[PDB]
Amino acid sequence: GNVYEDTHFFELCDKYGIMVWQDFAMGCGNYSQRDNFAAALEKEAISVVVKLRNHPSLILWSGNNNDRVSRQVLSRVIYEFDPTRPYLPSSGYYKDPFYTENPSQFVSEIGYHGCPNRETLERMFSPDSVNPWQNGVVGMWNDEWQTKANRIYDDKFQGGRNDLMTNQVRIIFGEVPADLDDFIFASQSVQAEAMKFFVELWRGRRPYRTGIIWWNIRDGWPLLSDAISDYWGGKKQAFYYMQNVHHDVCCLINPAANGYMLKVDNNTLKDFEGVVEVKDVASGKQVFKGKFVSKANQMSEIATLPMQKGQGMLVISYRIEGNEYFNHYLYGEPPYKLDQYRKWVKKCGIYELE
Amino acid sequence: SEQSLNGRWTLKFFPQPAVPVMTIEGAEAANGIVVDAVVPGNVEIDMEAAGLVEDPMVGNNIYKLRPYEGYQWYYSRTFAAPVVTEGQRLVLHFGGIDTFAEVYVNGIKVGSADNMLIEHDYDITSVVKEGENRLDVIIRSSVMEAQNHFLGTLSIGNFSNEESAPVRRAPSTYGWDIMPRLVSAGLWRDVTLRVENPVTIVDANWVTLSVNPKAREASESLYLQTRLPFEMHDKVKAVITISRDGRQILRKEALMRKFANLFTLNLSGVDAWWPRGYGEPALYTAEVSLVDVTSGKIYDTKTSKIGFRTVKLELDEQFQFIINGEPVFAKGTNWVPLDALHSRDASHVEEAVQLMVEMNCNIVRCWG
Repeated sequence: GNVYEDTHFFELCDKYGIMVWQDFAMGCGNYSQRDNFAAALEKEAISVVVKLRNHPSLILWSGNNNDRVSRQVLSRVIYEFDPTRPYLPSSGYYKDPFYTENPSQFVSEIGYHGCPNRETLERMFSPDSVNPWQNGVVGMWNDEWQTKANRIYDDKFQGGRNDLMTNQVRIIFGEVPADLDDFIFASQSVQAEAMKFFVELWRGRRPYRTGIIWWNIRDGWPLLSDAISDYWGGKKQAFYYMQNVHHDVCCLINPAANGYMLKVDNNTLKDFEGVVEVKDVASGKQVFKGKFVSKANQMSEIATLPMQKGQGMLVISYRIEGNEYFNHYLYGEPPYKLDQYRKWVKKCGIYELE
Repeated sequence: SEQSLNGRWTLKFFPQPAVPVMTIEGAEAANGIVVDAVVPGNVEIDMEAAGLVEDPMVGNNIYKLRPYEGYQWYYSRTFAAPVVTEGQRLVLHFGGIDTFAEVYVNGIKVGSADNMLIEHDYDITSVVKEGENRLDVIIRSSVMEAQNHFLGTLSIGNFSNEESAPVRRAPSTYGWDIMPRLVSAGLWRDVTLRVENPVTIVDANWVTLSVNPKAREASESLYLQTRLPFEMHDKVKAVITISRDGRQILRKEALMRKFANLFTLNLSGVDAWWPRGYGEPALYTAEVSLVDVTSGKIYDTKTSKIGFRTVKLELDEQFQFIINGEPVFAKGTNWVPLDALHSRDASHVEEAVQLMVEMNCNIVRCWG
């Protein structure tokens, strides 16, 4: 759905080591099978392939889709002008079996809504519209908030896309907070826990899972979205959660009715050794402490932890080659209490409530 | 009748500039050298006759023809146009133009050739004059034509030259391990003038439907396409004749009520065509004529020798050729260019085919 990025984008991905999956410019929709569109698409495909085929970060071309465009036109351009890259014609509660029991080794799209920071709210909204609740009635969005969902045309309606924020908050935390700062923290926490869980679930189920591409990292307009950072650089709380489960070597915990499975995942070609400690946040009790060996490019199990009672948080501290790393795990089942989760996050000592 | 435009032409050659010469005033204005050329021919044959180049077959003289790959070649001659009756068509036939060229008749363009390997026919009925007419062909550089294209990745680095990928010429002319690099140029096959009646044969496609060699029977089909003015519908008959050494075997006449027809000939007392060893190469003269039913005037006639034979490739489930229901064992050679200057090919064909007859090859593969 975006333009093709310029050369400087790929030069940056080249030197930072970020592989690039490039979809051709077609969006959610089927397209013409006639000769005029094919010629225009062929002229476009050859131009962008010749422009980009020499970047080492570029690894895949996709049709983002019997179709002439995806199975004939675009595949014929890759066949002649870039045979060294593959071509692919086509692409609630976060612990619900729809997400958990998804049998795909490689997830290409996955996202949860997250209310932007207060500073970004006050900048894009009129002063009397910064608070989302029209007439104070919790759940009913004012017109400016309905615009930034995003409403493509100026039709006055209630509900729609923005209800995803209150629905996901109502699930995890039982009730939607009326106070704006509480609603910001609640909505960002739901996005943070949901996104962190998907990455820990995919990294924790290796070698069956082969990859995860989440949606998305940055907004291209002042908007209310499922991105983890805004157009003005405002990082939502999910950005910090996601950052701590994207390390080259990551100690994480996956759920089990038996309790907690402390694992360590390695996305390198080297073996690493460290020491990991897990303690309960509300009680301060140490649940586990010991060294580990993380084999290269594989997931290694460390230990199985005893099941704690009720709801709470475990803080994961591990040191690898003189560097301290931090992670956490929220145990129990929703609904959670918002004020209790906030204390656990502040005492975990990793993320600031801001 | 068919009037031959072969013989002595005028050849003017000069280096091709940044803007290739496409017109006549440009070809006459260009500073070049003029020589007497023989058509059919190659331009290097004409230059060697003029003492301008040395024999490329000896020593390293093949590399001395290198600069002429960037030259243009201006052919020009004068012919007498025959008097055409109302309704007839005057066709200018080129058997071989190497390669990229503009064809003019009386200062008017009649076509643009772009393929060395196929014939080029032009209708010049409306552009000819009375008496002497001027024919001009301005050929440009085949090598420089490649730079008008952007090559795909797998078109670069092959054994065939990158100059050969986007153009329709013989790939070995650019150089091979068994053929020299001698791109050359010129009218390397016959150039003739043809006068066609309003009623003429466009194509006569002979096809063997079935063959019973032991019964000496065969079923031949004739897919005939003609030019037929509507006032000539129901007034022309097609005369089909199958003969051997003069003896007539079958004669079928049918009224032409439409321009295209299929005539099926169920023949008896005819021998099947076989490859060497497996039997005789029995050939029969097949002649089709378009005859007026009233005046008896013959408007056109096509004649060729056809063979009654079936061919099936059995892919083993690594293949075997099946000729007339029999599995033949193929033994033969690959057929490569007879000459780097391909206008001399026709002078080698008879003697080179005899090499395969003496070898007793039953098959030959014409190399791409």
